[PDB]
Amino acid sequence: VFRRFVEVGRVAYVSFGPHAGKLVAIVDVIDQNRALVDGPCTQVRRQAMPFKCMQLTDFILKFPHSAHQKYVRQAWQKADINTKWAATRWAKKIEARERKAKMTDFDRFKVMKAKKMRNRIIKNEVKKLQKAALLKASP
Amino acid sequence: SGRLWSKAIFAGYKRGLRNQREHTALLKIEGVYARDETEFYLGKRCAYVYKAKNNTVTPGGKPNKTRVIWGKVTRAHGNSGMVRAKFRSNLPAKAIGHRIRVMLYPSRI
Amino acid sequence: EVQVLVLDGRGHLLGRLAAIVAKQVLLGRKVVVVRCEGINISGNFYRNKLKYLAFLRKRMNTNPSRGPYHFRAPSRIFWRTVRGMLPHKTKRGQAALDRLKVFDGIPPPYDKKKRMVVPAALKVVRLKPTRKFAYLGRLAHEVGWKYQAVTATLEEKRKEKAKIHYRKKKQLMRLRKQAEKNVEKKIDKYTEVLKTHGLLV
Amino acid sequence: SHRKFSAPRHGSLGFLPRKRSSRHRGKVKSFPKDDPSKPVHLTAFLGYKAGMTHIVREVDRPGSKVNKKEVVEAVTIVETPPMVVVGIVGYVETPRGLRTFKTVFAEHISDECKRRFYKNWHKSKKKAFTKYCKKWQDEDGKKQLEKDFSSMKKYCQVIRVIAHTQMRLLPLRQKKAHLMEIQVNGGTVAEKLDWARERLEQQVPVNQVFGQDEMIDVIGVTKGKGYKGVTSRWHTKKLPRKTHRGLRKVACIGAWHPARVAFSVARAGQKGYHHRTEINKKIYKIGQGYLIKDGKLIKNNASTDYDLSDKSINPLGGFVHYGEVTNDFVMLKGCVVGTKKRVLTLRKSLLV
Amino acid sequence: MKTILSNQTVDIPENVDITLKGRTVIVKGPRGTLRRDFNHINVELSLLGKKKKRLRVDKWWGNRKELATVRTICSHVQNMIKGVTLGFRYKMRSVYAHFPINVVIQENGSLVEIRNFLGEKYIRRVRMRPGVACSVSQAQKDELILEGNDIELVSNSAALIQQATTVKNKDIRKFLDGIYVSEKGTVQQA
RNA sequence: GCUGGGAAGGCCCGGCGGGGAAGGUGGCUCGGGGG
RNA sequence: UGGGCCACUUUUGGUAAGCAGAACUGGCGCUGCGGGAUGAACCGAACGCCGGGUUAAGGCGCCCGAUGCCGACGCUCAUCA
RNA sequence: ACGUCGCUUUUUGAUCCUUCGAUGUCGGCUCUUCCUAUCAUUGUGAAGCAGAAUUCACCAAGCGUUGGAUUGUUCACCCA
RNA sequence: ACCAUCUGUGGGAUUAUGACUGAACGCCUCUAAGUCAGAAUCCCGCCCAGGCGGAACGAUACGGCAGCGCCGCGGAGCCUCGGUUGGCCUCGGAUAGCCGGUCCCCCGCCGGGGUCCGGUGCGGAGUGCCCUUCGUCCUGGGAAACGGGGCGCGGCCGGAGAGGCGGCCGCCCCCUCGCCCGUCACGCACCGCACGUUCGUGGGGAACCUGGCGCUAAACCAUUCGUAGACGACCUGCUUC
Ligand SMILES: [K+]
Ligand SMILES: [K+]
Ligand SMILES: [K+]
Ligand SMILES: [K+]
Ligand SMILES: [K+]
Ligand SMILES: [K+]
Ligand SMILES: [K+]
Ligand SMILES: [K+]
Ligand SMILES: [K+]
Ligand SMILES: [Mg+2]
Ligand SMILES: [Mg+2]
Ligand SMILES: [Mg+2]
Ligand SMILES: [Mg+2]
Ligand SMILES: [Mg+2]
Ligand SMILES: [Mg+2]
Ligand SMILES: [Mg+2]
Ligand SMILES: [Mg+2]
Ligand SMILES: [Mg+2]
Ligand SMILES: [Mg+2]
Ligand SMILES: [Mg+2]
Ligand SMILES: [Mg+2]
Ligand SMILES: [Mg+2]
Ligand SMILES: [Mg+2]
Ligand SMILES: [Mg+2]
Ligand SMILES: [Mg+2]
Ligand SMILES: [Mg+2]
Ligand SMILES: [Mg+2]
Ligand SMILES: [Mg+2]
Ligand SMILES: [Mg+2]
Ligand SMILES: [Mg+2]
Ligand SMILES: [Mg+2]
Ligand SMILES: [Mg+2]
Repeated sequence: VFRRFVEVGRVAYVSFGPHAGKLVAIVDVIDQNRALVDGPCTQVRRQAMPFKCMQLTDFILKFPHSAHQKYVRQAWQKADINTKWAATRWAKKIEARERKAKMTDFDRFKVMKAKKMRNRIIKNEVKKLQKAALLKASP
Repeated sequence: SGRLWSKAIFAGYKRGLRNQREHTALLKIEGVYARDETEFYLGKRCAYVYKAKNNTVTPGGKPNKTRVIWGKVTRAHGNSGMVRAKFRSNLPAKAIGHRIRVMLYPSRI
Repeated sequence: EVQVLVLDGRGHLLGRLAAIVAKQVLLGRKVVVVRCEGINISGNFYRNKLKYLAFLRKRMNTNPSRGPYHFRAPSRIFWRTVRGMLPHKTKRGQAALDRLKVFDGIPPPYDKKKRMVVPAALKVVRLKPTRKFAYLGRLAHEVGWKYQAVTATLEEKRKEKAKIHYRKKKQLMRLRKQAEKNVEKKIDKYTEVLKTHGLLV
Repeated sequence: SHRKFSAPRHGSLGFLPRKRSSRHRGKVKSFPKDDPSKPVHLTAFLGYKAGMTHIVREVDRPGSKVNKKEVVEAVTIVETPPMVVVGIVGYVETPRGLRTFKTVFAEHISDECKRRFYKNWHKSKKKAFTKYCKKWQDEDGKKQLEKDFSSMKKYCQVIRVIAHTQMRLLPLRQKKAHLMEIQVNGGTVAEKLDWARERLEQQVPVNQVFGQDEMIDVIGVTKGKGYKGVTSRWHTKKLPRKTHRGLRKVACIGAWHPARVAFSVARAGQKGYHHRTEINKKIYKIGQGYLIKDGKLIKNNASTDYDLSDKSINPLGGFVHYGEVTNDFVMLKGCVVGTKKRVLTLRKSLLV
Repeated sequence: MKTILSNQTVDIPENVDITLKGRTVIVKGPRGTLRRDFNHINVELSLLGKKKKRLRVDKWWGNRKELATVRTICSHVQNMIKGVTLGFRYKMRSVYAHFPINVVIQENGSLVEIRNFLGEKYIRRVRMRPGVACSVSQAQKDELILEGNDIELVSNSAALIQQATTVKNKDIRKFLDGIYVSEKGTVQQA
């Protein structure tokens, strides 16, 4: 059933806390509740971190457990996570959620205008498809 | 052409369990459910708008049955987005669980 | 809010849901709870049945017709639980209690309306998966409730009619997605505006 | 301290509101459980307590001292002229109980039935159901009537027929008929509506409801006794003759605590005119009632195949405080609640 | 202490296949189909091999009480494989001192009639569970053969017969009469 | 500002090295798989 | 005024006592207020009439002000928790 | 057994907090309800339980637990 | 009047206990997960009462000006009660899993399964969606033109758990408008200021005028009955064959 696992090299996304919104790599695990955590290319220095604020991604790096930050950074940079992360639907929903929050009053007005026209054109075509599909005369 | 005020609820007076201080009221503002989000509403004018039987003069309008007790948000109450408000006259107890409008007038933004 | 809050009682813990509903009605909000037979109580069933049987024992020795009234319907059981969390002997509390409407099953006014959920009172998040719980409908049935079978048949009828609505809703959505593909040239101008501002990823 | 010697309590607490019945007829309160496998039939009937007599029969009970032995047995005669069906009621099962869905009344409601709808038939102008009977003739009304039957057929779970007795066949002073909802059991809802529809305005004799030597339940109101003391109402022990302020009392009506008089203590009040249902009353005979084919035939009422005498069930000089029994009658074993000419409800046994 | 992983694997034979729908194991052997859900246990079920058909049960972060359920599921699954491949056969002997216990098997082996248990006139009517067939053996004089696919149902059907023939108000050590499960075994003997 | 004139840590593949190992990499051995 | 009573601790008689008798300090009596649901004596704190701020002891599911913290680590299932 | 830990308030003491401008003081009679530490009955387990009988224990207070002689008696004792 | 006679009832979850399967503890085990049987106990049924609790149905006020119902938002107004300040018209649910889509198979043209393809910190997302209000006048480009709006009529269908609601046609009568981007100017621009902005033609009570369609009754007292009864109350009768 399970597809994403806590393991050495597993890249996790920080949901809350001082490092919320960052990507980190799991270097080691301690006492079932915390893990040795290091994001050298995402500005998170090595430190303990509860598993509760983590959300596992699909990226797994290859380095030995408790390896130095240099080797984690080399593994992170080779097959770079930063560009791969930005291309996922997960990240671009985070980005879309961010730009919607920063939308100003003028942008809200222009979105209201664009949404109005888009919905009327779409909902026109829905009626046309409905009316077309209504012509069913067959035994 | 618009609501122009935030919806708030007069939950009750500032109180201990067995002592009630009626001069100040605790308001629950809609959508504000944490203390860190109450900063916007501090100092904002709040109004308890109600209707009575006899007509009263309306500023810039014909007399009608609408009355109002004005106030303002003073500070945050608790950790969950409650605010304390002072009104020119202590809010009647019949208004508990009813509408208080927050005006946005004294804007700091 | 000024509209009625319709809460689905299935999967919700009795006391946890009652605490939320009690503060809502004290804040002037109208709350409707449906499917009170689907409400859960933590602890194995036998234990929770003993608690109600102990409640049944509390009666006025001199005149039971005046004593505690033991309601056997799940909706009235939940209603009494909320009443224990309201100042029901004051006018403010009686006004709040009159803002609560409780139902077994989902009656015709609310069967066609969307029903809310309170995560803080849900069994899946509030209760450990290895713990035992009891269904309010079963507890009510075995302590005096008489309408478990008819409510089940009517709930099964309602579910069949809801499936038809969902298939029409899904068919409509499929047609809308096809429409978006059909009119894409005359829509990309407004699609781009939505995307720049976080709507329509 | 504990009472010195044990003794069972006087009277039952299952009949506690020892009050006058709110009704005079005696309602069924529980019809036999319906199973669609059985044929469509009626479950209840109304009769009138004519009087009592006794019979001689032969007991066929093996292993008994009375096997192949004559016995005499008190029987009650309940005059049962045929019902007239004048309506149909539909019920729908709800999580709040059964609620009445729709009622359809037949055309041509008899005057004796229409008297039930009035408190002063003398000063009345007999307008009841005058505008309702017209919808049985016009086209809008008939279409609306067909919709009502169709809605009953698709939404109702149990149906009942409103049937009334025939006063003018009785020897009583009362001309106001008695109406009862009689449940229809045994079949699909469509089948029991078709059965009920074709019995509208018709007569249902007691033969079609009950049969020979079957056990039925009798529902009625007991004889009134007025306001009575504890000695008669609860059959408590009479106090010794030396008692100062009265001996027909209960000496202690409670202890110091709970500091109130409890509901279980015997206290003076109404006795009689209580609603009661007695189960397991055997039907010893269903009498044919008087007939005229060429001459007055009265034999069948009280003639037995051993007796062969041209005599009616009516005693010599008539049933005391009732009159003469002319219609159908049911001969029940034993005694039955109520005074003479008291309306009784006969219901099919709920038991197997 | 919470153990990270407690796992155990059962080996599925070739003539029987196992299909998983969540924690619902469907076993489709030559003798029929056995289906049973385990949604009351929070475990992970996986079909491993396409060649040898391994089924692995895993519990993650389990306490002592819920590590005990790992082998319970495996044992239950192994009985499903055993039931649909060989079946379950329970042999019961009717022991008596004086009154012989007359057993009559009614429709399709689903009803059992016990007549003369301890010489009393009451007739014991024990209904077999669905999928369980009772019969009178032709090998020994006083045997009952209970055959079926589910060990739960076959054994509970046998317990129903055994508990029906219970001596009461007497010394059970002296009045040993009754019908008792003699051996528990399979059909087809493989 | 002080501290162990902070402790760790980052970069300089830290370079000349030495030693230790194991929650043992590669390799090798044994046992189970995909062409 | 010359009837006292209560609490920590020490302490005598008594099986013990919301019993009887002493020592020491404080209290109630003479004292309201916050908390202990409730309560002479406990905990906090002693009081003119008020506004603002902050606390004590005690609390922050709902009654009922305050956790509506993405609180931390464990322990515990009770058919009289 | 020697020891030792409890529970109860249906005994009797101990105390004297309430009542001395008054809470009618024994027993019986009558009547209701409650408890269980179960005599009987229902369902069970155990035996030095062959059967019959009896004893120990469990769930258990739904139901019942009587007529009399002597005594004011509560108690007691006997008859059935 | 046990001093005569008649009648007195079914089910469910389960207790004790005895078991099944089965680990823990490669054995065993009634227990841990999961199951079985199980009683004067418990709950309900049967039975008694029937809520400041509902339902269905009937009849609903004159022979004279006399009361009432429905239809009209029909109008002019009074007295009184105030709340509120966009909507969401619905799968079932699982949580050691879900959601969507598609070809073959089976069910009488859609569902139901088996592949296969996607999504899953839910984006076919309630952290969501829909509607979005300054109004008009010149005036072009796009959207549409298979359009809109008629308390216009008429017909039909679906909804019963409290349906008090929703939908679809036919005919008719009007706008080429209304939606987006532009051109073009105007409107009390009331000279900084609050109760503004909606639901709303709100609820309730008397009363006037205005048209159409309709209705012409009961209850109580008094009298009587005695199936009833302290009194109330209750069961009854009172010009037709
Ligand atoms: K207003
Ligand atoms: K006594
Ligand atoms: K002095
Ligand atoms: K002195
Ligand atoms: K004592
Ligand atoms: K005393
Ligand atoms: K005294
Ligand atoms: K005596
Ligand atoms: K005596
Ligand atoms: Mg006794
Ligand atoms: Mg005297
Ligand atoms: Mg084994
Ligand atoms: Mg014996
Ligand atoms: Mg003195
Ligand atoms: Mg002194
Ligand atoms: Mg002292
Ligand atoms: Mg003293
Ligand atoms: Mg003094
Ligand atoms: Mg002093
Ligand atoms: Mg003080
Ligand atoms: Mg205090
Ligand atoms: Mg306390
Ligand atoms: Mg202050
Ligand atoms: Mg508190
Ligand atoms: Mg609060
Ligand atoms: Mg006194
Ligand atoms: Mg006195
Ligand atoms: Mg007194
Ligand atoms: Mg006991
Ligand atoms: Mg008698
Ligand atoms: Mg057991
Ligand atoms: Mg069972």
